[PDB]
Amino acid sequence: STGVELYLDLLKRTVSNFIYQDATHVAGLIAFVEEARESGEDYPTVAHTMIGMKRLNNLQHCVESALRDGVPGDVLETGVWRGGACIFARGILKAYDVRDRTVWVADSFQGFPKITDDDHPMDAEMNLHQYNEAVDLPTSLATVQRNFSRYGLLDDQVRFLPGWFKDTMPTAPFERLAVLRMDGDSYGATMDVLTHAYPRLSPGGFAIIDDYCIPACREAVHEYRDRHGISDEIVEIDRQGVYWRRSA
Amino acid sequence: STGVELYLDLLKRTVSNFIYQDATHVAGLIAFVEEARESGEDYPTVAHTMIGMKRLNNLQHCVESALRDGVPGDVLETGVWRGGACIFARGILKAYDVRDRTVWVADSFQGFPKITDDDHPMDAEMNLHQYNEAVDLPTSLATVQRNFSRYGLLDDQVRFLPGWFKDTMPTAPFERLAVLRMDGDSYGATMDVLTHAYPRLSPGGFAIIDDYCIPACREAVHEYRDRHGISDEIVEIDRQGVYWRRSA
Ligand SMILES: Nc1ncnc2c1ncn2[C@@H]1O[C@H](CSCC[C@H](N)C(=O)O)[C@@H](O)[C@H]1O
Ligand SMILES: Nc1ncnc2c1ncn2[C@@H]1O[C@H](CSCC[C@H](N)C(=O)O)[C@@H](O)[C@H]1O
Ligand SMILES: [Mg+2]
Ligand SMILES: [Mg+2]
Repeated sequence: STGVELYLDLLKRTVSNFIYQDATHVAGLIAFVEEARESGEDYPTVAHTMIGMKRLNNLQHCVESALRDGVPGDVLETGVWRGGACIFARGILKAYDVRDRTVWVADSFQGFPKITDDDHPMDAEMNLHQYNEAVDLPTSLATVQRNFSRYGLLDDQVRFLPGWFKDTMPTAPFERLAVLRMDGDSYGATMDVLTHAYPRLSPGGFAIIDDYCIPACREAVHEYRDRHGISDEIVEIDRQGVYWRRSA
Repeated sequence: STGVELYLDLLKRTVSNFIYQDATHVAGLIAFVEEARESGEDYPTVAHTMIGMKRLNNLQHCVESALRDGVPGDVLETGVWRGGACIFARGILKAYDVRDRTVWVADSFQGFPKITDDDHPMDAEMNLHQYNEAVDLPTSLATVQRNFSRYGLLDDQVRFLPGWFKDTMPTAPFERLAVLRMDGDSYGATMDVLTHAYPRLSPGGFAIIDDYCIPACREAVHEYRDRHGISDEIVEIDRQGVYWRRSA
């Protein structure tokens, strides 16, 4: 109805490529299937995000909620792949003409880390690194930037954090977050980012776990929530993502 | 950038698929080339229009001009292929929340006509029918409708005119046009539509010839303009399209 609604709606359909409905890579529990892209259950060969429409909608709800309710801070995604969700997020801010917040785009830009003997047992058991070729996960900072540019959204309110989260997170140059989107799939990535980034999540802000259904990740989420006495309700989004809103 | 500007801009980039940059069919004067899609010089394997960005921009200018300047009537495209330009056109109306105008989508829905002995010599010399398989031109009404749906724009303000223009135009159910977009490539298609549709083009409205560079088409345009004493300035868009604005 409003121009904002149309843009954002179109942007969602575009980053997920509902428009042209590109094939999926063959991997894990897996030709374009509408119910699969709606819920983010597939591995797109061309689309700029894999999170699907329910998680895009969630992301929109979180950012919009924040802006409306005056929650201060930036938006950060840890694990961006081709950048779609961050593109969308920069889109949301452009739509409401916000020039005081930034979208932080954090990634190895090389896919999943090789497993070390440091790594948590579960992260070792699933070796997400092996699925990198199969799902075209290694995606360079340059490629990601190009994609932003294609939507007309690459600019000084998009900043990049190339590197592993353990290295890039503790000392990253943002002061406060309104939305923290975790999409690392592993215990390590999730723990790395909750540990070093969650403290900067403004009260009122939102924490999103993209793959709560993965046990390694779920473990980290609870270990972290236990440790800090966090009891904010965990709300499901689709078949794998959840989020909570931080109270004081 | 207001929400409207973003939406329309994104829509243009989307129907022309600047976002994902699909391959071109190999034909005529012909891998994605940016300068070619900008000007509508290639034959997209996936994109929803082949007219490129300059002609989309032209289309936008014509529709916006009309709305602003109170020019009454609908929009009609004769020759829509996969529907992109009509999709965009329906988009424009949605963006400004217009519910009193319709987008008319006219086509064989089977590609170019087989050549008969009726046909104009030039249309016979060309036999545009032969390029149908090569450029995936035959596109069913159903397929086109699906595409509209994918942008969330298939609704009761989009009406279809399946058939050859000879048959569909003279008796088509629209009373007045604000924009008439002719994209048939041939003398026949152009003449068919100028003859039977142009008289309903409101004064102030716009007539767009997509293929003025094709001699058969150019012939029809002049023959028609001379016959009716039309001297409205012919303005070039890119390497092949032109348009004029109708005065009284
Ligand atoms: N320890 C770590 N540090 C930094 N980046 C990591 C990491 N572990 C995984 N990643 C990255 O996280 C991403 C996982 S997929 C992320 C999908 C994305 N949110 C979307 O919208 O489609 C990959 O880009 C991968 O390179
Ligand atoms: N005499 C005629 N009557 C009806 N349709 C015709 C016709 N001659 C050609 N066509 C149709 O006109 C189209 C030419 S291609 C048009 C491209 C389209 N405007 C875009 O935006 O990409 C083809 O789809 C073909 O099916
Ligand atoms: Mg994930
Ligand atoms: Mg043409």
